[PDB]
Amino acid sequence: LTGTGVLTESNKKFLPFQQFGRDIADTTDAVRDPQTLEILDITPCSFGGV
Amino acid sequence: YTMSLGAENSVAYSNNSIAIPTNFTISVTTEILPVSMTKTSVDCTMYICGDSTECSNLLLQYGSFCTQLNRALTGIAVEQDKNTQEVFAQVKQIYKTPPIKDFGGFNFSQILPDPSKPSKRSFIEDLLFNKVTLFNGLTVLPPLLTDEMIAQYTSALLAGTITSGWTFGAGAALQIPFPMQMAYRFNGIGVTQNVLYENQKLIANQFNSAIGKIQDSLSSTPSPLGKLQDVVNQNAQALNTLVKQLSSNFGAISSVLNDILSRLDPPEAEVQIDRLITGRLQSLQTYVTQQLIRAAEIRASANLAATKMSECVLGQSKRVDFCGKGYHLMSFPQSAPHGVVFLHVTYVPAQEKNFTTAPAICHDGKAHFPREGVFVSNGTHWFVTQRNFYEPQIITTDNTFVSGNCDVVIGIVNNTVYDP
Amino acid sequence: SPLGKLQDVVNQNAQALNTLVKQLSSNFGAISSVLNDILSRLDPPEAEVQIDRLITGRLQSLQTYVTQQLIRAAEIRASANLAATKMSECVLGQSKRVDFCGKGYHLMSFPQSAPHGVVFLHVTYVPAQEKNFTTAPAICHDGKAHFPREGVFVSNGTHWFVTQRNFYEPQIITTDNTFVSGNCDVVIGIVNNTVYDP
Amino acid sequence: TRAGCLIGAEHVNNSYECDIPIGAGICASYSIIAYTMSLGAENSVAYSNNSIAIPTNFTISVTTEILPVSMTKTSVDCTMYICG
Ligand SMILES: *[C@@H]1O[C@H](CO)[C@@H](O)[C@H](O)[C@H]1NC(C)=O
Ligand SMILES: *[C@@H]1O[C@H](CO)[C@@H](O)[C@H](O)[C@H]1NC(C)=O
Ligand SMILES: *[C@@H]1O[C@H](CO)[C@@H](O)[C@H](O)[C@H]1NC(C)=O
Ligand SMILES: *[C@@H]1O[C@H](CO)[C@@H](O)[C@H](O)[C@H]1NC(C)=O
Ligand SMILES: *[C@@H]1O[C@H](CO)[C@@H](O)[C@H](O)[C@H]1NC(C)=O
Ligand SMILES: *[C@@H]1O[C@H](CO)[C@@H](O)[C@H](O)[C@H]1NC(C)=O
Ligand SMILES: *[C@@H]1O[C@H](CO)[C@@H](O)[C@H](O)[C@H]1NC(C)=O
Ligand SMILES: *[C@@H]1O[C@H](CO)[C@@H](O)[C@H](O)[C@H]1NC(C)=O
Ligand SMILES: *[C@@H]1O[C@H](CO)[C@@H](O)[C@H](O)[C@H]1NC(C)=O
Ligand SMILES: *[C@@H]1O[C@H](CO)[C@@H](O)[C@H](O)[C@H]1NC(C)=O
Ligand SMILES: *[C@@H]1O[C@H](CO)[C@@H](O)[C@H](O)[C@H]1NC(C)=O
Ligand SMILES: *[C@@H]1O[C@H](CO)[C@@H](O)[C@H](O)[C@H]1NC(C)=O
Repeated sequence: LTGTGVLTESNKKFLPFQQFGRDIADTTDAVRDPQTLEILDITPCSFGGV
Repeated sequence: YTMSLGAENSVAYSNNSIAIPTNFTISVTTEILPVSMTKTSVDCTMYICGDSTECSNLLLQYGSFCTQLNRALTGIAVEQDKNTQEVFAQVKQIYKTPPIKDFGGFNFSQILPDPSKPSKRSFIEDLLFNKVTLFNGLTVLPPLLTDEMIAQYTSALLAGTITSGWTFGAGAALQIPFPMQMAYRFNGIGVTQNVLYENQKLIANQFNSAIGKIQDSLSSTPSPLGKLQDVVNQNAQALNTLVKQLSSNFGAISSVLNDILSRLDPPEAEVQIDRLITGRLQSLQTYVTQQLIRAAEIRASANLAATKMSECVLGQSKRVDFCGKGYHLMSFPQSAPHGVVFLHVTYVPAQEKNFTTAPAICHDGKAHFPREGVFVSNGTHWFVTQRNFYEPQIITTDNTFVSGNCDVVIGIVNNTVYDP
Repeated sequence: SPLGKLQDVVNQNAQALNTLVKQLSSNFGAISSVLNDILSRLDPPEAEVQIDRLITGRLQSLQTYVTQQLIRAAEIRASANLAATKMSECVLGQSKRVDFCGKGYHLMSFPQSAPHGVVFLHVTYVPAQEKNFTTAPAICHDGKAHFPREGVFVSNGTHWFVTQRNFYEPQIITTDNTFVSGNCDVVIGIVNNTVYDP
Repeated sequence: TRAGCLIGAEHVNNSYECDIPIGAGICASYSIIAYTMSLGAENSVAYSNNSIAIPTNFTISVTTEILPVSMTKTSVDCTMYICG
């Protein structure tokens, strides 16, 4: 699963068999790191208009 | 079943008969009007391509559609700001209610701001705000006017209304006793000031009860803010369908550009990219066009709201049913999350009574007509009263005028005209 | 910057036309943006394919221009309907609608032409030089309450008068400009004063 | 600010009828200063049960209102434009 963004610690709890998560509109929000079986929150880095 | 249009009644029409109300009800009606919608700007390049230089390279050769869509959305957002400013920013001075709230027993503590400081909002504004409940190139621009300033504008308008009447909308605010303001408004709807000055306690009680009923309806009854909810839902649905359309292949092997580039040779891979470009650009244009149409509709609604505020909050309107069912008395504005709420105070006649009527009175061989009123007939005697309230008076030359003899008027009766 | 609306409308129309003309000069992913070069350099099958893609792009751009023109036409029609209503209700008559034809009590209006619009000169009445006074709902004289026919009771500190609401023209209280509506024990705020009988 | 952040403008505590709107109640004017916009003059009317204000003079004001009526009539030959 490829993407770009900033990873951060998440307090949401995933089920054991469950790898990543999607919010409404089917956009990735959190993923479980395979090596450490750890849940990481994903937010796209800051973008906007000038 | 076949729907019933309503109660099926026949008015007791008669050649010599009239019905005049003898009592009244002060009704307060709630009207919800959308004013603005959320300001959304979508980066066309990022949405269509997603930070891929080759996709951008082919997209730029494909036109100037990005500029067109971006300017369209920017115009929509500026128009939303203009709508909000036009509807609310009517006054040039922020008026304040005096600390001593002696309005002749009329109670406004539910619609005035409270010292509790919940964003400087009253119950009705607080009730409405509580009642309404609400990333790949799309962003939402905040409105120029915050909820706090809109509430402050509403408070200024309401304070100017109660403390000055309609003068502050046509010049400088001029203080008036509240009872005098209500009497002037009764005169506007054709009822003499005596009715208010003699039934002031009843009128104040009715007004307070109506405000309480509005508060109860807002607290308990749901689906009262459907228009604002519908507007928000439509905007959310458009955004969601746009985001979902981003996840469609449009007839290519895959919907994601990275996979296509990583598995396919440049010629057909670029062909697939081009078909995705066509599909996504067309979907974006469809979204922009629907947003433009919705913006036009919202602008029409905002113009209507501004007209209502100017003609009913800053003044008294003689237009029928423009600001509530009944003879319009006063109006009060209240803020809403993306709109305005008008509390229309109106006068409704009640407790009618049948009375006989004559076009004129033949006295001394000449015909007498009421100056402004109606020659009702009691069994005992004929009386002259006002059309909208039963206040019988002895027929006199003071309140009647002569227009010749009594051989040309059809339905004239013979009665004495008292001379003082 | 006093005629921004007309200038904005003209600018929007010009911008739409210019962007349409510029869009004509885009290849839309083909070899070239000009048909003559494509025909003169390419075999009929792919040349016609490129022509077809230009057809799709240009036709879609034209439809976008037409749709935006339709929306602008609807907005302009709304503005024109408002202008016609203003002309009928303020030029051909006097309007009691507040703020419909200017800030203040509307008196009369004058129309003027504009390159793609109309200009209304609204003549209005604005009160000024206000003064404070002490008022009363009614006057209790001879045990009966008197109310103004059309006006207000004011006192110049010591002497009560009756004047019109929108201009200070004090007059002696008289039965000519007041009417009686019973006794003076029910009106809240009533005072004692003499009602001159002529 | 709630609309983002400003670089090159310094925030001031005073409030004026602002000129360049930025968003979220913050807007800038002319050095470039950023502040919360002031809604207008802040006054309280002298309300009393027995006090009125009556004008003793008047002003005849003339106001200008601009309204668009029509736009340029443009017709585009679809066939000639698309093909040439
Ligand atoms: C799991 O369910 C319980 C009970 O509803 C809830 O309190 C808890 O927050 C849930 N865990 C997560 C991660 O949502
Ligand atoms: C490898 O994965 C296991 C989970 O089975 C974990 O306990 C261990 O710390 C991981 N080692 C790493 C990340 O070096
Ligand atoms: C008029 O109707 C209201 C309804 O609430 C009532 O309270 C009031 O007493 C009535 N007045 C008369 C004179 O019957
Ligand atoms: C208005 O109603 C509130 C209800 O809590 C009451 O506290 C307040 O005294 C009332 N004001 C008047 C003037 O009746
Ligand atoms: C007038 O009389 C008719 C016939 O009796 C009756 O139906 C109607 O309700 C009466 N109206 C009033 C106001 O009393
Ligand atoms: C009619 O008018 C007289 C005189 O005002 C009054 O005494 C009487 O009660 C009224 N009603 C009837 C039914 O006569
Ligand atoms: C009113 O209408 C009735 C209906 O029959 C008629 O008898 C009567 O003469 C008319 N009265 C007038 C016109 O005064
Ligand atoms: C009114 O009086 C005149 C003159 O006495 C008479 O001719 C006429 O018939 C009378 N009308 C009625 C309705 O009594
Ligand atoms: C008030 O009006 C009376 C006229 O009734 C006048 O004589 C008097 O000078 C005025 N001024 C004062 C201070 O009473
Ligand atoms: C204002 O209140 C006082 C008593 O507090 C009263 O005497 C006076 O008449 C009131 N003003 C009016 C215009 O009623
Ligand atoms: C007006 O004068 C009479 C004189 O008897 C008095 O009884 C009444 O109370 C006076 N009214 C007021 C409002 O002072
Ligand atoms: C009213 O105001 C105008 C302002 O132009 C002035 O010229 C005029 O003299 C004033 N009239 C009075 C009576 O003060």
